[PDB]
Amino acid sequence: MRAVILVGGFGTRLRPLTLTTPKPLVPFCNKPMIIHQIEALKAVGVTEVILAVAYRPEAMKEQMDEWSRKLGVSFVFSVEEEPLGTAGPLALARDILMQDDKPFFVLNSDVTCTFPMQELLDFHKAHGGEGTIMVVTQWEKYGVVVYSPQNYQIERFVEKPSRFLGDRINAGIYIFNKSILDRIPPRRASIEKEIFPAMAAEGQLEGFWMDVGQPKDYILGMTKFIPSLVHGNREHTEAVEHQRGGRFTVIGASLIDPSAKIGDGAVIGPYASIGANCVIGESCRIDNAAILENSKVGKGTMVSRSIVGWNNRIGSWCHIKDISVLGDDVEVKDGVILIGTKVLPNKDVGEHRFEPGIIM
Amino acid sequence: MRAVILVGGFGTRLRPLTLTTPKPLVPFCNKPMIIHQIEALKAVGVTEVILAVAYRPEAMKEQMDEWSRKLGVSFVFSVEEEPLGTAGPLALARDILMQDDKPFFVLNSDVTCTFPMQELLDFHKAHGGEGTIMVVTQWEKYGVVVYSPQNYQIERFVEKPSRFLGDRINAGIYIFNKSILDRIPPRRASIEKEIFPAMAAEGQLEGFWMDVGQPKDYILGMTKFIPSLVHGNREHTEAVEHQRGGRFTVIGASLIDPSAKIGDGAVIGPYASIGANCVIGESCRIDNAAILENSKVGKGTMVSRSIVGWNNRIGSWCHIKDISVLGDDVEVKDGVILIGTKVLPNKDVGEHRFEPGIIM
Ligand SMILES: Nc1nc2c(ncn2[C@@H]2O[C@H](COP(=O)(O)OP(=O)(O)O[C@H]3O[C@H](CO)[C@@H](O)[C@H](O)[C@@H]3O)[C@@H](O)[C@H]2O)c(=O)[nH]1
Ligand SMILES: Nc1nc2c(ncn2[C@@H]2O[C@H](COP(=O)(O)OP(=O)(O)O[C@H]3O[C@H](CO)[C@@H](O)[C@H](O)[C@@H]3O)[C@@H](O)[C@H]2O)c(=O)[nH]1
Ligand SMILES: [Mg+2]
Ligand SMILES: [Mg+2]
Repeated sequence: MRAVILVGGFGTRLRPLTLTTPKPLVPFCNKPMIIHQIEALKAVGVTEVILAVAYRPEAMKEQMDEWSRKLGVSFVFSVEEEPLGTAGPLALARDILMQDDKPFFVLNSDVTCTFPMQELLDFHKAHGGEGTIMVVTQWEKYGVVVYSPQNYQIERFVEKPSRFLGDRINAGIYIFNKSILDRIPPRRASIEKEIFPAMAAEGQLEGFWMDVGQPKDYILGMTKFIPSLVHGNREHTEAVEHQRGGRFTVIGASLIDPSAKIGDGAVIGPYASIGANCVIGESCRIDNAAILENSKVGKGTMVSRSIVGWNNRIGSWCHIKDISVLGDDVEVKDGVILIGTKVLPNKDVGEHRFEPGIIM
Repeated sequence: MRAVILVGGFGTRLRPLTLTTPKPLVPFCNKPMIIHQIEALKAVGVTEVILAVAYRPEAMKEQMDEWSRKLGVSFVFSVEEEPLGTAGPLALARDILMQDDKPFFVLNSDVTCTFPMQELLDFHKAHGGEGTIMVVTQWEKYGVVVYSPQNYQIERFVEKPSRFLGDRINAGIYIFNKSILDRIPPRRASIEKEIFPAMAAEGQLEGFWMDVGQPKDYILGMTKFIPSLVHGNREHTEAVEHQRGGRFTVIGASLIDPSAKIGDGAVIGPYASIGANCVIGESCRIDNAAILENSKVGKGTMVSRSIVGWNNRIGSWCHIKDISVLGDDVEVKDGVILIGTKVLPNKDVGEHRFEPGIIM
């Protein structure tokens, strides 16, 4: 009946875009990352969502703007504990307890997946069935390796192993009972306080899954996510939007906000997202690139596999390719080629950069 | 009544384009380099032009194609003497003498200028007044430094001085009397056999001038030459051609052959030349670039300050910038960025190149 969406975190990996807005609130395709999870939780039977915000408590205004659909008015913060925020639910053990006794969800704010949230009870094992499903299944460099046999047990939990194999990792979605919040409230920073060795069956995905918290991970997660959204979002059959401005062609599926304007002959490539009020030039090429909001693009740029931040002003014949994240209010002069260079907010780029790097 | 246009030479400096056609026959703006000089000679009083062709005697067919206007049928070659071809006029001393006794012009085939060819006799000093006029006035690295006082005498003649100052250099256009061809015919290779120390008067440019024999020199000479052509060729007032295909905008003056096709929204930049039968994409940018013939360009490329050879097929969203000469029948894949890379004929480019170099 309640969920704990961990939103407090510096967002160091997605740095060029998180210098302006918290990582939960940077849009993924056309909505903020937390909004997808909040919509899934609205689909399942919960009403109140509590947020543990630490990095930037000024997300309250944006949440109130998005507060119309769901009652997510709850907001708690005293002092920076941890981006992982194990004490997050523990610091708010009183609110979860006295209102209701039902199990409470715990989710990361930078995770995208099918979001099952099944109405099936799954009362023999809470987190084992959900989160990382048992047949997740990717590189072991990031995320915790989970060793689970066919009988849904867990005995090992290593956050960042050096080389331990175990391609299965947690999806980042957890469901806990009221005993967990009362089990280990250490009152300080800790990492998820998983004491799974002690027990099995109590207390503690088939679909795409991606930890959308890094630029390349952002692009790959968008690539995996856009095809799965064709069933429900706006249902001219090549993509979600094919006629918004003039006459443009689309290759593959793409998400284009009806408020955007597209020039004559632009080629919106596979798995691309165009934000609200965005303007796209005559003969652009948006190949697996995300344009956030209010950005303007000249005639003939090819922004490919990169991210264009809010209120940008891209030049006329630029190349923004590889993994190059542009910050807020970044203006790029005509003919500038950016390849894997991250630009901090409020900068003007007039020089070419053929190697990965950072622009202050 | 006769002229000797030196056309025999390997064209090593303009190599990527001269591997297919001799340097005289590579088009400058819309016509071969020799054709401008032949037209100027036709403007002045002369009928027969003799060519000393060494590198490729296959230029005969193209000359016969251009033979309609002028009687340039003469062609002489026995064995490779020199690209400078001092023995050129000397090896054909019999034809110039017996036919006529009038002074004969001598020109380089890679020189562009105002081409005065004044009908004034200027018989007090033949080459002093013409060629390098005395007030040429450029770098001393290339060309011979000519030291001329206000009385029009030549004393020193050093082909490639190390550091001798003397910004004045010869224009490359010479006029000689019948004594020169009978003075020193050594029957072998030599360098212009200039014996100016012996004589001062009659023994033998106020305008733009450029030795168009190098890629960067080609671009700069085209830049200096197109504005001077606005008076004569085709006299919508921004450039020579402004409406040939769809609706495109032009910045500055440019030469576009009526046989070409231009897309909707292309921006033909300052001092650009488009060849016959060439096709330009929807939103290209032709900035100080020359398209030779039959080349096709996709939607949104920016070919800037570079040369695109015959029968090319440029990709859709390329960037051919800096001084990057493309050879005959070179195909470039979409999104390829070429910066100062010369491509030999009959090659396919699919990889980026951010540094000057050669593509085999
Ligand atoms: N940096 C950041 N982290 C946040 C934020 N909001 C919440 N977090 C939480 O910070 C935690 C760790 O930061 P991440 O970079 O997001 O996770 P990670 O360290 O790459 O790995 C963690 O997430 C995996 C999910 O893919 C999980 O394996 C597990 O949470 C792991 O500790 C996550 O649990 C996430 O909920 C934010 O705005 N910024
Ligand atoms: N390489 C080449 N040279 C040719 C060709 N046809 C004629 N030539 C003659 O080859 C001579 C020297 O080669 P260039 O590269 O054209 O001249 P340069 O060595 O840069 O300098 C010469 O030209 C200057 C005019 O700018 C003059 O200073 C003088 O001719 C000097 O030797 C020039 O006189 C030119 O007429 C050709 O197809 N290729
Ligand atoms: Mg994460
Ligand atoms: Mg020359």
